[PDB]
Amino acid sequence: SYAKKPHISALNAPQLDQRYKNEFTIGAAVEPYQLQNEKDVQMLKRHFNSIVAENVMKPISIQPEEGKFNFEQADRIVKFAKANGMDIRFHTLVWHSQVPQWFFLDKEGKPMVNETDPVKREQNKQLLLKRLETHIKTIVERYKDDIKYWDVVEEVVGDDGKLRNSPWYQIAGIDYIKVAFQAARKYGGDNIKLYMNDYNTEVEPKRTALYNLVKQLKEEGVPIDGIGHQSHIQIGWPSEAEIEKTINMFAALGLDNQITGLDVSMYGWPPRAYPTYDAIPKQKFLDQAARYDRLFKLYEKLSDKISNVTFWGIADNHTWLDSRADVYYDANGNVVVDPNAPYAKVEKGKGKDAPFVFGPDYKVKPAYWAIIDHK
Ligand SMILES: [Cl-]
Ligand SMILES: [Cl-]
Ligand SMILES: [Zn+2]
Ligand SMILES: [Zn+2]
Ligand SMILES: [Zn+2]
Ligand SMILES: [Zn+2]
Ligand SMILES: [Zn+2]
Ligand SMILES: [Zn+2]
Ligand SMILES: [Zn+2]
Repeated sequence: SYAKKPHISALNAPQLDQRYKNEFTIGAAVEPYQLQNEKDVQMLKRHFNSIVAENVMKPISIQPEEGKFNFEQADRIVKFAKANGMDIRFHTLVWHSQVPQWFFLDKEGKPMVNETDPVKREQNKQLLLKRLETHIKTIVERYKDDIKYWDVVEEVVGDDGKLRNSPWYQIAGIDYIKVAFQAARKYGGDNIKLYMNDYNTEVEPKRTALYNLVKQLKEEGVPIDGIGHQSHIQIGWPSEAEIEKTINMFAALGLDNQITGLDVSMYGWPPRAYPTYDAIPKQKFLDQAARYDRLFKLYEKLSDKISNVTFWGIADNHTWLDSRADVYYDANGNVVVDPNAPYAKVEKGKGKDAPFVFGPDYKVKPAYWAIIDHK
């Protein structure tokens, strides 16, 4: 929408959070170094009223060794948010990635998953659950008065619609999920809000498996307040109709919905990326703008069911999507972006994606104009 509109500095553009302030908060995922960068700081002050850490609140960053807690980086994000009136989300208490391996070792230092004795397996389950509770207790006791929204567990349902068979699940079963939520509620009180977080929440059979899991846990009294939808999506997929059905489905259980990691990749999956930002054709940015136009129109339609929409980054100069931006080369060394075309080699994670409404020079993209207007 409206490529007529100019590529002005985002520091001079109408504020994104103020455009949506009655519908939902507008968030950005950050690294602490960006709080020391003048442009990123001004971007956060101008456009965003919610914040989340893309990495430094993950388990391995918080307690990389048992009893060694590193809150210095998380503290910096919390302090910045409080100074600028931003909501904070905690990402994430429990996850099968970026998770220190000391969690899953028995008292003799061996992997708990290897244990065959059922009496010892049960001892390992209780030990793991105690470590889990202490990790959550220490974090929530420090942050309960500052951080309102909590991703308690992340990606606990596999894409095959079964519970993901992580060490958490192999060792403790489903109880690691119940213990995580119960611990957060106990040490954090009734005022913090507890989410189950996942990607591809729109996609069956994962969607209904997540639905069934949360419905059953709440029937058993496990405190779950909402669903965190990562929304790492594409220009075409998933369809707005399927996003809408997903949001409505979870809202019917009385759950809040938060969009916690929104980015609109320029590519399919697996991605065949352009090697640089400059190689991306203008038309892709128009396609992305029209997708963003439909997407935020749908979010507004559903604003009574969505409290927050967070982008997984600030501007196109920095996005975890670049780690997936594989560049394919044919035999003559030219770039291949057609998903079915011949190619000879791939350079994994060497290309550039362009997923946000702000460009890498901090000027607004057509996608920005598409979502700042009221059409
Ligand atoms: Cl309004
Ligand atoms: Cl990143
Ligand atoms: Zn308005
Ligand atoms: Zn309104
Ligand atoms: Zn603001
Ligand atoms: Zn995550
Ligand atoms: Zn990053
Ligand atoms: Zn629009
Ligand atoms: Zn307006």
